Amino acid sequence: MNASSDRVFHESILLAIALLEGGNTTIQHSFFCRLTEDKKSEKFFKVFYDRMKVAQQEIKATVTVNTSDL
Amino acid sequence: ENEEKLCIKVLQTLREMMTKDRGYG
Amino acid sequence: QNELRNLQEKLESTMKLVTNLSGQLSELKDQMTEQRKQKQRIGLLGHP
Amino acid sequence: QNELRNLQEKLESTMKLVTNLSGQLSELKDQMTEQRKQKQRIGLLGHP
Amino acid sequence: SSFLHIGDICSLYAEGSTNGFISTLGLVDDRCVVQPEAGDLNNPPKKFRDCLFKLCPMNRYSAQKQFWKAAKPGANSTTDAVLLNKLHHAADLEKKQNETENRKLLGTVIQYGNVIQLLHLKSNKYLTVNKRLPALLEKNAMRVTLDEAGNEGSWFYIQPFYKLRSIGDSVVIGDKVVLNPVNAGQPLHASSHQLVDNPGCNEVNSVNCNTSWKIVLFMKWSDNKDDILKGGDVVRLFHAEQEKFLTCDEHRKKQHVFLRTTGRQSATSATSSKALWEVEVVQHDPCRGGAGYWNSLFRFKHLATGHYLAAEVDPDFEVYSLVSVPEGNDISSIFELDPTTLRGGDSLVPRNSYVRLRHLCTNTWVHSTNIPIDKEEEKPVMLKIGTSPLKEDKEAFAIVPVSPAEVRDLDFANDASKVLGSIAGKLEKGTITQNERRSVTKLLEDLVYFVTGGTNSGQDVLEVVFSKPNRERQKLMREQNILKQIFKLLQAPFTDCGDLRLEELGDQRHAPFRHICRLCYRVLRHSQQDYRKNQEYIAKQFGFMQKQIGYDVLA
Amino acid sequence: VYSLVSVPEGNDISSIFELDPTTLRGGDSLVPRNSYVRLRHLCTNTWVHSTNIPIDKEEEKPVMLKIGTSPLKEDKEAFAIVPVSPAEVRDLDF
Amino acid sequence: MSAVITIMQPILRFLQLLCENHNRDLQNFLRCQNNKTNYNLVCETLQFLDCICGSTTGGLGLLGLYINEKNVALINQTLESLTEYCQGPCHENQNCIATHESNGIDIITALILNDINPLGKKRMDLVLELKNNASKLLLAIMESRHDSENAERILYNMRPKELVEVIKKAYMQGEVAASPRNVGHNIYILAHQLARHNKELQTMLKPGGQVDGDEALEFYAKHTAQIEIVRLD
Repeated sequence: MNASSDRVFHESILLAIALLEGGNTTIQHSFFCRLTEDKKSEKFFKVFYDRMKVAQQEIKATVTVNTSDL
Repeated sequence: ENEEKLCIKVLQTLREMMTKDRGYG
Repeated sequence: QNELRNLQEKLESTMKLVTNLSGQLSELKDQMTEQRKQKQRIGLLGHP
Repeated sequence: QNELRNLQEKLESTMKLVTNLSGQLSELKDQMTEQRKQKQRIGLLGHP
Repeated sequence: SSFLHIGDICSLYAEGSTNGFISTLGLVDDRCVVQPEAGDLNNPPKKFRDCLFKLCPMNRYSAQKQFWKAAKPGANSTTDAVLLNKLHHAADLEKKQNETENRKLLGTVIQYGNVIQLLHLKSNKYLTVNKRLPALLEKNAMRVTLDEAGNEGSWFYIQPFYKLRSIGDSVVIGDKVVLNPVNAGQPLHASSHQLVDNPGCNEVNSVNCNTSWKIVLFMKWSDNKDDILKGGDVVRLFHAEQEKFLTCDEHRKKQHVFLRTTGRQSATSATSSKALWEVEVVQHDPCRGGAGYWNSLFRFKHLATGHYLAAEVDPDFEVYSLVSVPEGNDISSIFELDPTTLRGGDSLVPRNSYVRLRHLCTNTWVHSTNIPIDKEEEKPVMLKIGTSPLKEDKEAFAIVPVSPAEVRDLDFANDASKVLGSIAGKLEKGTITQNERRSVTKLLEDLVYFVTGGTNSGQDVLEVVFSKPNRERQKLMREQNILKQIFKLLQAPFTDCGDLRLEELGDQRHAPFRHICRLCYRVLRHSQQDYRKNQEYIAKQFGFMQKQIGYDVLA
Repeated sequence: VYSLVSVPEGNDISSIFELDPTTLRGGDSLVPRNSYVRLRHLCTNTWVHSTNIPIDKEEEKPVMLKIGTSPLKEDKEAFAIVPVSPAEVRDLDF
Repeated sequence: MSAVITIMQPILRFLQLLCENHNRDLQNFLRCQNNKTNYNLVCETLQFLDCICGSTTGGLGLLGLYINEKNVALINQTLESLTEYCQGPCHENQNCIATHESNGIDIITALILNDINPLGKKRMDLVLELKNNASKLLLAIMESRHDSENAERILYNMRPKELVEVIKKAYMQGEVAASPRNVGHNIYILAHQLARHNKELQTMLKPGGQVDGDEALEFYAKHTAQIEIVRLD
């Protein structure tokens, strides 16, 4: 929620990936219960949404390769 | 505060604590 | 009761066209208001 | 009969918006009546 | 209301350092020009058909840019019968689905902060800002051009100039706004560097300097319906009985009618230079015109020369005799038309309606007389038009519309004639510059696709479109004074060298010059497909086609 | 007709104003909270615009900027009506 | 790839693991957060897939120019996470995939009809995961719907040439889980699911006897079942 830089956010994401690990319904309940509080999820979903946005507009300008010849 | 390197070190320590297939016996 | 509601909406249709004739009255009100409007613009913008 | 009543209330809806356009005519009548009202109050209370 | 929707058409007016509407000079040329002393918002310039811009939504350019990248052979010259064909099909499908959402977004307000994609009305050409090319005059700037295909980079953020409004607020009509491209970051301003081609001509650049583009409206959305008269339509006034009437150039200006018919109808055309009028609605404002309403005090303007329809008294014989007045400010030139097959007084006059013209200053109905203007010329043709206070239902002439695609290429033919005339005049006195030598070339090879209707692909000597040569464009090349100018283009280097072709044969490094002398004869040949008037017109100039018959010029 | 001043009586007609909307709405639309307005001078029709000539011609670092008014209506000079909550005027008076 | 592109795969993995097996309340929390404003992450994921693989010029014939050996592990992850938003009958997460404003359905059904133009060495065993996971996504869109709109929206792109697709796929299976026959089984199940709304499609699945494609159609008709169950509600 308060990720200052990219390196902390990436390691926190990898920690959450290692923490969930497929079939732990006991701790998905914890994420759902924590996210149903008053006026705090708006930054969490925004930092998840802009990272979607700033990445999908990267490949539209950078990765434009056309191997038109054999 | 500044010096986030301690934070990434402790997160890496917790993550490598969580991993399987290493350090078992 | 169903037949009563049906005959009720037929006489609702009767006053529906009774209100429609006031609808043509309303557009009569329209047409002489634009008659007055064209008279006042031709008085204002046009010298004759 | 049920389908007849249903198509009856659709053309009731057609004249419903036909009466709605006279509703905007009615508020046009409103707006130039307050235009006349503001003209007469500015003639009365205000010297120019 | 009083808001700005997409689909509205409006002009832009710069203020602060240079005051003039944004315009484009010519139609072959691709520049934007503001004119400081031509006019202001109090009274607009006479050629107000230039300044109109139509609003649009965002247009996605994904497959189109891919096709433009892959269709230009850089080094490998790689072509594919499968890859390039599917790429072209994908680009066409993308353009079609791009167009199918423009009609969906027809009535929609716009707030400060979105891309706005300006479109020029009379040119059908988006104005773009390209990042690579700097401006020609001010050599620290970012040049603006006009692109027909809709280049990416014509997206414009709309951003408020006044601190009253902010992002998310809807734009009002008549405010001051600043426009900057989406990927240039340089707000589009009007410079103060005059051009050398025209006296009052300031170009438009894109730097960080500040300017205010006043959005002044011309015609509302949902007044651009194609089935009603508007304030900018070009129409030809066909008589209900005899023939269309027009304004031609005698020793002084007249308001006659051609007498000759040869079976004149509504569908057939006439000399499109002279018989074209544009409809103007007075609308109490100098701008803001459109949507005539059966009583809207119409005024007619001749298109070839700026002139207005009015009646002025003749030497009286015991309010008469419509003439051509060159100013449109007074009340002697304002008309009014009343219906035939009477309908309401606010019924938004339809497309091909038969009308009858009054003279609202002095109430005197228009009727066509039969007295000739010329009393001494054999086979008279010059039939004047009078007007009488007695209303008659016999003389009630119609409003035949003209599609925009015909007035557009009429103006293209006019501008091509002027450019060819100027270059042919410059060539015979002395050798033209390298840039003028390439500018005339491009006009010569797109004249071929103008007369044939084909598209630009390459390998210009293909000529497989010999099925329908689009006869109206051949007629436009005949009487818009183009074929006469091509003969001046070929005659000019003869006087340059002599005051000859074997001297050109002795040099044989004139391959750029032979490319502009072989294109002229190909253009001449493409005007010769099954058209007798062009055949006899060129055959009148048969005396010097055989002088240069077979050196290298493909004659 | 120029140079708005501070008159200590409110009975005459020289001190009555009129405000017209920005982003035009109806003439009886019950003007909202934080609306931007533009002030007339309904006695003598002369729209209010802010000038830049200082009142004090001799004081270092001038601060005293007078307000004029001109008959030419301009959309640039259109100032807003910022409300004040009653809890602030109440303890101001306290 | 850049650091802003390689950050997508852990984010998609974390979003996948958040609503993997169950708890559709948490699975519904990724499309509407009931605040003063909401962020639809499912449609944003579909838009990311559409732009990374397409966008609309991918479409019908040219798709192999955009998929190479480095883009495979990300497209598999994003469309697998896209399956995980619709696993289990979630009648609102399925409508956000097919009925939204961008054309993200034509691209998820493109990579099952035609093959991939680059034919590499370590890509025959790699494209089958794409085929399998895309077929499973198309199955997961319609778990138990029986509605017209999602059937016709998916069928708006395919023609009855998908029968030719599954027949051809079963025949070049014979040259010999990520297997070349199970994916054709998945498209057969999808076509069986789609036949209950189309009129023409059902007329040449069940009469397989008068069809030259004996092996594929009779094999997949023999090896498919159909049951009915009642849910807890």
